[PDB]
Amino acid sequence: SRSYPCDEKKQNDSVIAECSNRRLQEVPQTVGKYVTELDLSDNFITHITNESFQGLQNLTKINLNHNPNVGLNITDGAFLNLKNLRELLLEDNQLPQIPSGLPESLTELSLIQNNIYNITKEGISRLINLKNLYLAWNCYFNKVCEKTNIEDGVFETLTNLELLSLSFNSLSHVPPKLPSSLRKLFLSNTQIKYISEEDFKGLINLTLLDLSGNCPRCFNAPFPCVPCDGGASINIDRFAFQNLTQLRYLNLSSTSLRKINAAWFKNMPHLKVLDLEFNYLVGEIASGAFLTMLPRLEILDLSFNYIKGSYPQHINISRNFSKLLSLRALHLRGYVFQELREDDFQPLMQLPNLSTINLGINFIKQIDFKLFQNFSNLEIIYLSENRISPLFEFDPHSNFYHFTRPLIKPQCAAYGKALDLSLNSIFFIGPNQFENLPDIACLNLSANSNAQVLSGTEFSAIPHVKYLDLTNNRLDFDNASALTELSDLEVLDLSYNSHYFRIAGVTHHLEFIQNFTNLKVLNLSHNNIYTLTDKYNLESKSLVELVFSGNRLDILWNDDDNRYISIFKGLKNLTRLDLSLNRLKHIPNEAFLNLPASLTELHINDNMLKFFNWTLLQQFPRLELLDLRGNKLLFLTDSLSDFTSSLRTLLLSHNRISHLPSGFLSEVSSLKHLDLSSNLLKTINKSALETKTTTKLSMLELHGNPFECTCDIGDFRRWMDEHLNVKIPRLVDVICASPGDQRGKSIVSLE
Amino acid sequence: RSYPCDEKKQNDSVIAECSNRRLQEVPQTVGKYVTELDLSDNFITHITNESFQGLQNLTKINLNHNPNVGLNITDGAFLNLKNLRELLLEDNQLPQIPSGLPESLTELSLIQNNIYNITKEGISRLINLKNLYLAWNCYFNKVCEKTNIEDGVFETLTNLELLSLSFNSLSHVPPKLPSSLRKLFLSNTQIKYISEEDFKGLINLTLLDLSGNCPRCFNAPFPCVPCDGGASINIDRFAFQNLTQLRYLNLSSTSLRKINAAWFKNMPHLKVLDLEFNYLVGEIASGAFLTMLPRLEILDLSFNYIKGSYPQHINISRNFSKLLSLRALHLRGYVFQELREDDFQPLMQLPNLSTINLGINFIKQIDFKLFQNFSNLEIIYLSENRISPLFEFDPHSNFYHFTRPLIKPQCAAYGKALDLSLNSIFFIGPNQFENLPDIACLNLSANSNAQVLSGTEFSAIPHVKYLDLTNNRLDFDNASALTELSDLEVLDLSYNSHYFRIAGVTHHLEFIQNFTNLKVLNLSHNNIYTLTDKYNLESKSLVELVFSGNRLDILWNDDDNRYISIFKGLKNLTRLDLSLNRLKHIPNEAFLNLPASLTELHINDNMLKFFNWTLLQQFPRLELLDLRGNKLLFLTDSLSDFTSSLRTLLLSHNRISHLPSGFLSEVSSLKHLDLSSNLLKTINKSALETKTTTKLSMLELHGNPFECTCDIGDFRRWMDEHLNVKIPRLVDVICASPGDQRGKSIVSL
Ligand SMILES: *[C@@H]1O[C@H](CO)[C@@H](O[C@@H]2O[C@H](CO)[C@@H](O[C@@H]3O[C@H](CO[C@H]4O[C@H](CO)[C@@H](O)[C@H](O)[C@@H]4O)[C@@H](O)[C@H](O[C@H]4O[C@H](CO)[C@@H](O)[C@H](O)[C@@H]4O)[C@@H]3O)[C@H](O)[C@H]2NC(C)=O)[C@H](O)[C@H]1NC(C)=O
Ligand SMILES: *[C@@H]1O[C@H](CO)[C@@H](O[C@@H]2O[C@H](CO)[C@@H](O[C@@H]3O[C@H](CO[C@H]4O[C@H](CO)[C@@H](O)[C@H](O)[C@@H]4O)[C@@H](O)[C@H](O[C@H]4O[C@H](CO)[C@@H](O)[C@H](O)[C@@H]4O)[C@@H]3O)[C@H](O)[C@H]2NC(C)=O)[C@H](O)[C@H]1NC(C)=O
Ligand SMILES: *[C@@H]1O[C@H](CO)[C@@H](O[C@@H]2O[C@H](CO)[C@@H](O[C@@H]3O[C@H](CO[C@H]4O[C@H](CO)[C@@H](O)[C@H](O)[C@@H]4O)[C@@H](O)[C@H](O[C@H]4O[C@H](CO)[C@@H](O)[C@H](O)[C@@H]4O)[C@@H]3O)[C@H](O)[C@H]2NC(C)=O)[C@H](O)[C@H]1NC(C)=O
Ligand SMILES: *[C@@H]1O[C@H](CO)[C@@H](O[C@@H]2O[C@H](CO)[C@@H](O[C@@H]3O[C@H](CO[C@H]4O[C@H](CO)[C@@H](O)[C@H](O)[C@@H]4O)[C@@H](O)[C@H](O[C@H]4O[C@H](CO)[C@@H](O)[C@H](O)[C@@H]4O)[C@@H]3O)[C@H](O)[C@H]2NC(C)=O)[C@H](O)[C@H]1NC(C)=O
Ligand SMILES: *[C@@H]1O[C@H](CO)[C@@H](O[C@@H]2O[C@H](CO)[C@@H](O[C@@H]3O[C@H](CO)[C@@H](O)[C@H](O)[C@@H]3O)[C@H](O)[C@H]2NC(C)=O)[C@H](O)[C@H]1NC(C)=O
Ligand SMILES: *[C@@H]1O[C@H](CO)[C@@H](O[C@@H]2O[C@H](CO)[C@@H](O[C@@H]3O[C@H](CO)[C@@H](O)[C@H](O)[C@@H]3O)[C@H](O)[C@H]2NC(C)=O)[C@H](O)[C@H]1NC(C)=O
Ligand SMILES: CCOCc1nc2c(N)nc3ccccc3c2n1CC(C)(C)O
Ligand SMILES: CCOCc1nc2c(N)nc3ccccc3c2n1CC(C)(C)O
Ligand SMILES: *[C@@H]1O[C@H](CO)[C@@H](O)[C@H](O)[C@H]1NC(C)=O
Ligand SMILES: *[C@@H]1O[C@H](CO)[C@@H](O)[C@H](O)[C@H]1NC(C)=O
Ligand SMILES: *[C@@H]1O[C@H](CO)[C@@H](O)[C@H](O)[C@H]1NC(C)=O
Ligand SMILES: *[C@@H]1O[C@H](CO)[C@@H](O)[C@H](O)[C@H]1NC(C)=O
Ligand SMILES: *[C@@H]1O[C@H](CO)[C@@H](O)[C@H](O)[C@H]1NC(C)=O
Ligand SMILES: *[C@@H]1O[C@H](CO)[C@@H](O)[C@H](O)[C@H]1NC(C)=O
Ligand SMILES: *[C@@H]1O[C@H](CO)[C@@H](O)[C@H](O)[C@H]1NC(C)=O
Ligand SMILES: *[C@@H]1O[C@H](CO)[C@@H](O)[C@H](O)[C@H]1NC(C)=O
Ligand SMILES: *[C@@H]1O[C@H](CO)[C@@H](O)[C@H](O)[C@H]1NC(C)=O
Ligand SMILES: *[C@@H]1O[C@H](CO)[C@@H](O)[C@H](O)[C@H]1NC(C)=O
Ligand SMILES: *[C@@H]1O[C@H](CO)[C@@H](O)[C@H](O)[C@H]1NC(C)=O
Ligand SMILES: *[C@@H]1O[C@H](CO)[C@@H](O)[C@H](O)[C@H]1NC(C)=O
Repeated sequence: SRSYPCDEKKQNDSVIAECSNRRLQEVPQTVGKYVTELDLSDNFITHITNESFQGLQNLTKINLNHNPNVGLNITDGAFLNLKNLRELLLEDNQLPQIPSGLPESLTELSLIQNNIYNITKEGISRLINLKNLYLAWNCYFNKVCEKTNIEDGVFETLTNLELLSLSFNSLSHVPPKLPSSLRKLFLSNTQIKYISEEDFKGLINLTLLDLSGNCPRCFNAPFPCVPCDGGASINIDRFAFQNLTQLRYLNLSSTSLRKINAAWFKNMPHLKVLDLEFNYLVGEIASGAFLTMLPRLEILDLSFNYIKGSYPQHINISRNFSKLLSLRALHLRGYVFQELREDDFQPLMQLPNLSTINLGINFIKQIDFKLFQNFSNLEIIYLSENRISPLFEFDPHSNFYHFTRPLIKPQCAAYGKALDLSLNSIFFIGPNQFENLPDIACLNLSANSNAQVLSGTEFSAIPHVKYLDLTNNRLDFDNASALTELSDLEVLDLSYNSHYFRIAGVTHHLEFIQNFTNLKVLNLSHNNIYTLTDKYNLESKSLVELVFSGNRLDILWNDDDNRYISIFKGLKNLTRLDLSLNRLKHIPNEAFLNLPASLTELHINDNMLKFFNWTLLQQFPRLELLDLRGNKLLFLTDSLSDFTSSLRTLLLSHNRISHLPSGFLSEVSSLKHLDLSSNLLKTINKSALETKTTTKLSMLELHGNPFECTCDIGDFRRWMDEHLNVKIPRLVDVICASPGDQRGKSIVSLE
Repeated sequence: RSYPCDEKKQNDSVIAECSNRRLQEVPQTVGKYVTELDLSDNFITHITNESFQGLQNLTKINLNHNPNVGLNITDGAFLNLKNLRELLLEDNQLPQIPSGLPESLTELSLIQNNIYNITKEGISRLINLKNLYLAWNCYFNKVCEKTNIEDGVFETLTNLELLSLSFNSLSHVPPKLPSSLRKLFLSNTQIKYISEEDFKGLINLTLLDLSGNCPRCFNAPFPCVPCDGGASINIDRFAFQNLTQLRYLNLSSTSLRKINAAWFKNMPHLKVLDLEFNYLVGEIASGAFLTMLPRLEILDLSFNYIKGSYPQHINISRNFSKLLSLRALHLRGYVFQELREDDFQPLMQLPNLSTINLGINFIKQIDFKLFQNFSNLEIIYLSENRISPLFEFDPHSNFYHFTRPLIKPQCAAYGKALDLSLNSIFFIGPNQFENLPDIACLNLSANSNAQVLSGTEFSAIPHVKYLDLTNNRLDFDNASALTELSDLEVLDLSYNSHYFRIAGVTHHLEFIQNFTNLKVLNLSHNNIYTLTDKYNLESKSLVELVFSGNRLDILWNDDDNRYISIFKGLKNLTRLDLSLNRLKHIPNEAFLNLPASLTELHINDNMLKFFNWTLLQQFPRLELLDLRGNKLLFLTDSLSDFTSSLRTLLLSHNRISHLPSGFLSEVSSLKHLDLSSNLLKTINKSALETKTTTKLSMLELHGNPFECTCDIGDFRRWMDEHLNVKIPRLVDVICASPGDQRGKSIVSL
């Protein structure tokens, strides 16, 4: 009664089947009859018939995206027997037509990324319960494809349709006879040059309209882009939006706009998000009558409207920006200007809820920082990727014109006001650099090629920084007072500052670490640390997590050198230590015993350990997680229970373990998760996993072992049957390497 | 075929390379004709009379690093070897010098062991010794004993030329050294004092190494023990008075604060003087000793900085003008802020001075015009400063500095070289390079340069032929970039991915077409995936393009036609590196647009599941094709249909499962075929069918999971019948199955 090939998972009172990416040649007939959702994506399935899903009474969702994985044949009426089927994902299946006889019960159908150039009544009109219909990306770029034929009135019978996406197809015109139930209409990149008055006239419920990419701005496009003749603007009739009273979202990115008709927004009192990226609106940004029409606008994106070849001294912001009373975020990337002056952002300064200013990628050379102070509620000052100095490749489910990840890492932003100056050229922080700023909590100085010696005075003007990112610089740690002016500092990321650390002959000082009363997380990764000056030990009463990966503990803990034997011992509060990627072949016993007894989580993965002393776990009574993945370990103790009472997770994947000793699991009651995958186990003896006492083992990973599928595997097979509480994932990847004829088969399948 | 060793005859020598082979004992299958034998890095734990008992022809044995994961040698184990000359026993954890070693020995190496007693019984009867290495037996924080040197132990060694006792605790120079000595290494031996009598007899001495005695310990990257109070080594006035032939003196890290000029009174041929890691800032300023060295060619004064001191200027004595033969001056780690023209006046008088090394000095500013006032200056090494817009240790290498060239020989070969790497010249202004000499070789690597090169930046040094701009942030937004360098031949733009990764900014590589002499171009690791307006790279001159570590997977995406001819315009190209481009497949049209001139094509380390072999028809000059590290499972039936120029095919680290009939005899042009690390059970006779004999030379097959049954017999016969065909490391060509033959070489059955 152990499910195969799928993995069943409890989700919200129901069981779903995860069966994706398992090299399945066809729909498995062993799917649990009670499953409500079935993910069969990324397999090699080529055929779907009315026999594929028999008996699955309560199946509401099927994902068949990407079959076969590098044409899916679906018979007429194949899904008709599934009475509860609501959502059917058929993306990236090379479909030539919409499948015939789709179930009337469908509320969601996705046919994205196929070869469908004809939307017919035979295919669609009978699907009267459809709410969401995705037909995007069937004909686009330089793909060899036909222009899309939309049968007249095909969508007319879809009276519950709320979302229609037709983006990235050749449409030429907005389809007539759209149902008035529509809430979201996606028509991006459809080669529509003209929007008439009758196009959207009857869509009184529309909350989103996407017309982006029609008459695109094609200069420097990272895709094959074809402009309207002459690079003309999209042509939107004066009355084209007169009846869209409920509109909240309007995307007009890359429509080659030079002029925004203010009348378009006359009847849109709820417009909340306006996307105007990749146009030619520098003029409109400066004057902009339309800006007076949007008192409820929360997000305005005007990025990449730069004038080709133009590098003006200043940005020109209309006084009418002051009329955007509800504005929360303003995105002004790729405007391109040399200098940000205080008077230039005047109109923005009285906006009550404006919390985000995004000025990335403007080649700004200099800024008058005191201006941000004159704002009302600024939480995020994003100035990444400028020139500031001292003193299919496109995801069809993502935004096409910008990334959607947060501007600031949420862990950093959570502390408070953020200033992102990453990817600039602040190579030196002088006495006055950070004066007249707001109370910054989150400061990003990553990749500024800063080579200075932090001395303890640089951040004095912003003394309440909690999270400081100084990664990817070339910092010279030659002063024990470095960063000490930041008394409340909790997170310090110093990753990738290896420049000076790798030079044996210069001085290196890390003693400043001990000064902080509140420092919790310190990342020293990829710094090539192998030698320190005078003080060889890291010390801190507060530090909870140290990432020391990508350094040279192999040199630090070299047998002929005693000096670094206690390097981490003074981190009394430490619970997480990452020692991965340190080229470790062995850890001296005395060095290992000098690791903080307070550790709950220890990572030594991706080294070259040929040796591990399991006995030393006796000195780590709080240790819960031990990660030894990706080493060269051959040996497993048979006495683990004598060495730990606390270990919950033991990760041993990608090692050279070929034998599981008798009584390995005996009396280790704490162990919940054992990962032995990608090792050299040929079998598992009865006595290996046997126990008399209580065991809370709930996960055992074994995939990627060269199992011997003779009768010697019978005992473990029996053990699997008697322990269904113990999940073994990727059973299709738990594979017989022998005998010659049983090769490639799952061990779960054997007479 | 030799097993397990790889035996090769080289100019009146026969060498068996048997190293790193997991050997558990000395093989009895060594060829009798073998002279030099390398058994290093195996698991041999025992050496006896029986071990080499069959081999009387051995002149050289290397047993270093055995066993890799202590080596036991019986008394007289090597004694029956009459021709044994060189014996290498390094890193074997030997507790003593092996007893009964053969008197025929001329070189013996006991480096990196546990030997703490140097005795007559072990050494004194080895009369023919020239080179004796005993270094690194007791050092740093190793648990070990003081070295005992039995009185007169070296006295019978009257042919001894080289003696190395470095990194052992000696405390004194051993007495009664043979006068035949040419080189004496005594580094890091805790010798505080040098008397007049210590080197008295050594009339033939050309090298003396006394480094690391009374060391300078501040910031040492090793366990370092200073003399009491950090005092200097104590060298008597007359200590060197008889060292007439000396060419090399190493006094690095001996805590010298003073050099006695009289040390060099009788030393007229001294050539290399090493004074690193001392406290010689004062002597560098005065330096009476500088008058005593007319034939000195190399002088290393690196890392003599005063602790905590950061002076404005370097103080060079006028006496430096007396070093008329000086060729290289090394002044790293002196530490000063500014170099003025007047500070180097004494050096400008030196007729042959060709290298100045000022690395790691934290220099802020340089008056570059000073470099014009040198006649023979060929290397100006200013790497790793602060210039801005205007066991852990190899016992066989130098301990105090790296020995590699300061500047790549390929760069320096063009002429006067200037290395400004690892500085802060983040943009080049109009006057940055004025008053420089005529530079042929320029390194600007790692300067955080983010500027848009515009065609004027290098006008003052227009004859640069090799330009290294790696590891910067260059913004290629101008089509005239670098065009002022008419004679440019090698251009390295590796690791400037900063702006290439941003889609929204413009990217311009059109400048490549403007050079008439550009031969080699390195565009590696730039993450290039989009270009502005011009999608093609063009050059009539370019011979080599390195495009590794970019995004050809995106450039050659199925839905995009724009980059289909990206390399077509490189008409002279013979070598193209497309490695690390995340390629799952290459569009047929894209591959056909690769330059027909190609002789060498690397597509290694991608993710290719497919390769159209027929497309090789359009490459008549193709000789090397590198397809290593992909996912390929399919070879073409008939390869000679598609190529006749192919000399080398590298298919290792793929998923190849069967070899089509006729493959191994198919291509008359093929010499080297690499099938190592694939998925092979056998090579069938079908594949070995021969109308005509193969020109094959090398065939790599190691790492394949061969099944070992009577069906390989047909391949074994082919192995025996073709010996012109070299198949390397047969001990790693190994049966995977069945269990009894598992782990064994296919030649064993
Ligand atoms: C023009 O501008 C308009 C308005 O901004 C853009 O419209 C957005 O389009 C994007 C991309 O299609 C939409 O983002 C996607 O939304 C899907 C629906 O999410 C809804 O429901 C889920 C849960 O049911 C909620 O969590 C969510 O808040 C919504 O209520 C998501 O399923 C998508 O996420 C999935 O895919 C992404 C990308 O692979 C993964 O990262 C996720 O993990 C997940 O698997 C995705 O978030 C967005 O909803 C649209 N906005 C609105 C308001 O509808 C246009 O994209 C833009 N035009 C172009 C061409 O750029
Ligand atoms: C220098 O080193 C530091 C310290 O390690 C790194 O910063 C940490 O980065 C890790 C990721 O590697 C962060 O851990 C992840 O954080 C996410 C936090 O999500 C928050 O909100 C969610 C709900 O949305 C909550 O569940 C959660 O409590 C948080 O409040 C999690 O989503 C992640 O969990 C997922 O992945 C991990 C494996 O990576 C699994 O363990 C989880 O089960 C789950 O699958 C994860 O926890 C961590 O928060 C960062 N710490 C800080 C202080 O920022 C730096 O990235 C590193 N610098 C460099 C350059 O590498
Ligand atoms: C104090 O200063 C003195 C004077 O400079 C230093 O003396 C040098 O010491 C180094 C390091 O031991 C010597 O370098 C080694 O020389 C060996 C001898 O090679 C000679 O003969 C070979 C032919 O076999 C010639 O090719 C060569 O030109 C020489 O004539 C080499 O065999 C060594 O190379 C081997 O090991 C290295 C490193 O692993 C590899 O790179 C090579 O591939 C090779 O396998 C090595 O180069 C040097 O000879 C000494 N100088 C002189 C003139 O004798 C002291 O080292 C220094 N003290 C300290 C402690 O630094
Ligand atoms: C950007 O890309 C460029 C161009 O590829 C790189 O520059 C080249 O780097 C390679 C090293 O990978 C250099 O090739 C090497 O040259 C050495 C010097 O050759 C001299 O001596 C040989 C024989 O004595 C002569 O044939 C030659 O004329 C020279 O006089 C060789 O010793 C090396 O040989 C090694 O490889 C070959 C097989 O390829 C073997 O036969 C050898 O046994 C040995 O293993 C090698 O050929 C090359 O010289 C460089 N070219 C230039 C113009 O500098 C840059 O490194 C790269 N930049 C970055 C950052 O990666
Ligand atoms: C400080 O600024 C730097 C530079 O902008 C920020 O680095 C960027 O961080 C983001 C978020 O982690 C990275 O994007 C992510 O990459 C991962 C792995 O590729 C991907 O899985 C995510 O979906 C996301 O795309 C981005 O690569 C990185 N940029 C660079 C050049 O390093 C950093 O986050 C900032 N730090 C703080 C505290 O905000
Ligand atoms: C310009 O300056 C840069 C920075 O100094 C030079 O880079 C350095 O190049 C040397 C020579 O290749 C590297 O040393 C070598 O490394 C290889 C690979 O690890 C090793 O096999 C060799 O034995 C040798 O140690 C060195 O790592 C590298 N330094 C850095 C920081 O990249 C560059 O060579 C200079 N260019 C020219 C043309 O002189
Ligand atoms: C050859 C270097 O010896 C030690 C050293 N390390 C550093 C360092 N990490 N940074 C420095 C920054 C400015 C000036 C001097 C130094 C410096 N220095 C020089 C000095 C100030 C004399 O210690
Ligand atoms: C969002 C930018 O779009 C195009 C662009 N690319 C670059 C570039 N690679 N570098 C620049 C350097 C200085 C000033 C402007 C630019 C620039 N610019 C701006 C402009 C001068 C208008 O082309
Ligand atoms: C479908 O769901 C019902 C509960 O609504 C459940 O009783 C029934 O067993 C399920 N059918 C199958 C075949 O599992
Ligand atoms: C500002 O935001 C708050 C909620 O965060 C909202 O209640 C208020 O109406 C907003 N003010 C304006 C001017 O829209
Ligand atoms: C660190 O730098 C400050 C400011 O330059 C200086 O006052 C202090 O002496 C330095 N601390 C040291 C040398 O450890
Ligand atoms: C140790 O870490 C815990 C959890 O982060 C924290 O509450 C405590 O303040 C730390 N101890 C000290 C002494 O800072
Ligand atoms: C493991 O550690 C213990 C010290 O607790 C030591 O006695 C034992 O020798 C170690 N095992 C090995 C083989 O290093
Ligand atoms: C060395 O090898 C001999 C066998 O020739 C053995 O008898 C002796 O015990 C070994 N000595 C040591 C200490 O290993
Ligand atoms: C040593 O040198 C002096 C000359 O400086 C000479 O008188 C004496 O004979 C020499 N001794 C030897 C051993 O040659
Ligand atoms: C300088 O080197 C040249 C060889 O190019 C040589 O003729 C001359 O003797 C050298 N001069 C001195 C003073 O060593
Ligand atoms: C140039 O070098 C000569 C020695 O050849 C020296 O006498 C003179 O002072 C130098 N001139 C300058 C301007 O440094
Ligand atoms: C490149 O830069 C130079 C100097 O600014 C300028 O004159 C020229 O117009 C530029 N070339 C272009 C934009 O192609
Ligand atoms: C082709 O390359 C070689 C250099 O390897 C050169 O001799 C020849 O001039 C090049 N062809 C042209 C047109 O530059
Ligand atoms: C290989 O390329 C040739 C074009 O010359 C084409 O005819 C053939 O179909 C291609 N083979 C494959 C499998 O793509």
